[PDB]
Amino acid sequence: IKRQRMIYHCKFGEFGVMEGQFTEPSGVAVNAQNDIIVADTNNHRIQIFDKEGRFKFQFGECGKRDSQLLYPNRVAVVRNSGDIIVTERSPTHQIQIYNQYGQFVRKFGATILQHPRGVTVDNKGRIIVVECKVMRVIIFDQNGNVLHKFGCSKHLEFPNGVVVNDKQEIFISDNRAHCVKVFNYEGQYLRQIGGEGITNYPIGVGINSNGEILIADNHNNFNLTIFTQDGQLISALESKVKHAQCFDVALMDDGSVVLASKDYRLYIYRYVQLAPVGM
Repeated sequence: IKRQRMIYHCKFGEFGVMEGQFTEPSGVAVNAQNDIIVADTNNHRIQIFDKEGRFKFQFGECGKRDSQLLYPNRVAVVRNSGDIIVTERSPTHQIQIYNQYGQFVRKFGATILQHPRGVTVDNKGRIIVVECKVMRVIIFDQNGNVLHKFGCSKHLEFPNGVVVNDKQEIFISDNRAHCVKVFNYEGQYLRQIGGEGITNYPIGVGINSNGEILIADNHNNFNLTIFTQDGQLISALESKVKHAQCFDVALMDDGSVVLASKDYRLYIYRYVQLAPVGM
């Protein structure tokens, strides 16, 4: 399976505690304006940048009080409102909601969650959370009500990412299963996408505005493999560079994907030709 070569056109970040610097970019998400939202874990803050990697603003500070965060890992965006969903690591296993201006909205799930490892929001505003160490998926509404939850220790081994479509299907990247596992809101395993030799050791999963499923991995260089929701292989790319441990990926509309890694940086990769104007 040959893949097209891809190279990032933008990279930003460096070690630090100041604006635009990171300690650990554990989570990344993108809003409707293509702004890049990042969970800077050891700085207990969320940083927002424009589609070009330029710093816009930050919110959150170490603490356990409204507007404060404690080891934030992972973020998602409510597309229609610009609201930012944040999850806090195991110790403070809960989620928080901030609006597009960084104003605190609410927090909940501290007595429900345990090991949040992935989060996303569907087109109806529902918040989907996937947990490891106990393989479980929890679904909440904007107000913090548990709409449903199901275990999945029979189909998941090292969940590390999740996206959803508009037909109540949950796509979870499974690092040790070398693929993405698909389930429905009832918790039924439906099918898998990718597999050994195609999507080895996925580090995350993303979904296109076109509904395509993007599976990323850093097994021998950074690789991106694109599939339809039914599991049909459409494209395959690879970077000529091996990155530092990669934490998460997020899709931008315009054929781009953002990668967050342990080297205190985020890289933006073009995974499809933008086509000439007029064509």
